[PDB]
Formats: sequence, C-alpha cells, structure tokens
Amino acid sequence: NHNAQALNTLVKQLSSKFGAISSVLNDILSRLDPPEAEVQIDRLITGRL
Amino acid sequence: GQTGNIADYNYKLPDDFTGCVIAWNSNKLDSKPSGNYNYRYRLLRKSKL
Repeated sequence: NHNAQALNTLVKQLSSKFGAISSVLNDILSRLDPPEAEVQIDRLITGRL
Repeated sequence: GQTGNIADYNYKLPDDFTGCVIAWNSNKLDSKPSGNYNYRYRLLRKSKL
C-alpha cells in the first residue's frame, strides 16, 4: 500500500499548479509567449523537482 | 520578449539579451518638411524572424 500511495502522490502532483497558470506545460507554452512562459515553467519545474 | 511589427519583422532581440538600448530623438536633424522617405521598415514577412 505505501508504495502505491507514494506513486499515486507522485503522479497526482503532476496535476498541481504550484502557482502557475496550468498544470499542462503545452497549454502554458501555447497561450503565453516564451519570456513569460519561462517563469511558469520554472515554477512547475521547482514544484515537480 | 516584446511582440509587435518591428520586433518580429525588422530586428528581434533575444529573450536573454544582455546589452544596453540607447534612444534619443532625431527630429531636429532627420526630419524634412517634404517627407524623408529614405527610412523604411518591413511590414509583411512569411514568418517571424
């Protein structure tokens, strides 16, 4: 159970925003220009790491 | 990170540009009553530069 739970959490936090516009990277890249998208991607990377 | 006609079709600075942009008015020298048509800018390109 513990193992499964950990994995589920590790996948569930892929859907978390971590202070960005959306959890989907492609949505952020499509909607925002590269200079503005850099900060959103940076927040997502910090959260996921 | 600026979007606009000049930025995308004439001269595009990089996202991580390191440099100084210096601008000063030239109306006293480069303006003619008849119309100085020497200076030109591009307004139709196939893709972004």
